[PDB]
Amino acid sequence: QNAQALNTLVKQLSSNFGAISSVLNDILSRLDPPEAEVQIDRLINGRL
Amino acid sequence: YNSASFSTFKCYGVSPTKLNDLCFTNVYADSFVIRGDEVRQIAPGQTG
Repeated sequence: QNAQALNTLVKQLSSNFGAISSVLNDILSRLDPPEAEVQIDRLINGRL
Repeated sequence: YNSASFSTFKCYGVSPTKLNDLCFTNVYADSFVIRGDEVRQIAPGQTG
């Protein structure tokens, strides 16, 4: 059960939660702050 | 991006000043002519 919990927590890191991508570098390298901030907001909510 | 006498220079999902820092699989180019009032219809989610 402990192993399953940890594995699920790890696997939840690849979701998009509605953002364009699940990689922070792929977002920073393509956008200005005013929209990267929105994408980061969505990602932050999901991971929290 | 630096050339003047351009009515519109607008990018969706990409920061224009960052375009020199990215690599792509391939690039398409689409060319045509329309009226001045019709230029707003060229947009994602736009209706016309």
